[PDB]
Amino acid sequence: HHHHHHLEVLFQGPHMSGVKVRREDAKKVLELLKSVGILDGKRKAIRDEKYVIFPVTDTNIAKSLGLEVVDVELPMRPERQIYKNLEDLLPREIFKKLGRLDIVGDIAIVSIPDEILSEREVIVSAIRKLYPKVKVIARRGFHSGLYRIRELEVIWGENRLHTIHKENGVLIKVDLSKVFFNPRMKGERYRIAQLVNDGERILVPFAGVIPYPLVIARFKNVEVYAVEINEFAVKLAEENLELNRDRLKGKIKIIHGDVFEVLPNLPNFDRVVSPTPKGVDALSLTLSKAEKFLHYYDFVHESEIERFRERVLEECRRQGKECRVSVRKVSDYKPHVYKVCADVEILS
Repeated sequence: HHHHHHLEVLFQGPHMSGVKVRREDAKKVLELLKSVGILDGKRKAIRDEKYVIFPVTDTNIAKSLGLEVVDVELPMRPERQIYKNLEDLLPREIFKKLGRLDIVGDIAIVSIPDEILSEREVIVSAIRKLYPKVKVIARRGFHSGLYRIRELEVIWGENRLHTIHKENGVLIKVDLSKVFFNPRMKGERYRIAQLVNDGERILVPFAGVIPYPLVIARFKNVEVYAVEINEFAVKLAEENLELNRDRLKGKIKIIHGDVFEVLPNLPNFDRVVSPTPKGVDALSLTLSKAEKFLHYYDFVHESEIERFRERVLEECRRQGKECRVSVRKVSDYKPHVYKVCADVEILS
């Protein structure tokens, strides 16, 4: 005959019990159950208004932990994964308070207000499920300093904020701990790239790690001057120029400097593209460098859009330019605030 401690593992059926705990104890108990090693990963936990039931693999150990054992038929864990949005994976009360989620390379960046920080672990879980390939999850603060670096804290995965982001056929090395970069601008950067004609000389102030010059030069044989004050951003921009050298039709000239110092010393350009830092007014200067087109990005309250257009026109007249000015909503920034672009066509 066999030893009992050998036979005890032979039962072929599924586990059919769980523990019933008060919701206020749930997290505690979950931890306990994992630590003791009797948490059944094959079934879902469930809840009602007062209680949670966790599936367990050993009801005797469970009783030895002082937990109420119940016999229930619990849902099997999903094998297939049809979720497509974050909201599919989170309670609405938690999802609604999350900020925008961004993917940069293999880094996920999300805003988590203090009052749902307590739900961090489910949030991470959700993100990891929605994006199996991300290696880093960072919580988003706000921008700081002249270089407009975003406050970020790694809350899951590798302890790093550098990656290579793919966009519009180019490779963009970023280090989010040292530079500003917005993946959401992909569309814009494609759009302008299509608008540009071969033979143009183009100026991009506030160029960052030059994603705009890169996309433009990717699709058009043009010369692009890029001006950026952040030397870390400049470094990464040089590395990006090298990384994409074989797939660019156009040429890019990187200038490390202060836009407001550099631009008055430059010749003028066919087209100027100004991804202006939020709150900075560079309209006069950037327009002053444009001969045919200006694309001037700004952030404007929806009650101020018309005023914004009026002010652009005013500056056009002040510089003695005859212009067509078109304002586009580029994205929803805050409630009642838009990231906008003034397309200025200078008439001849």
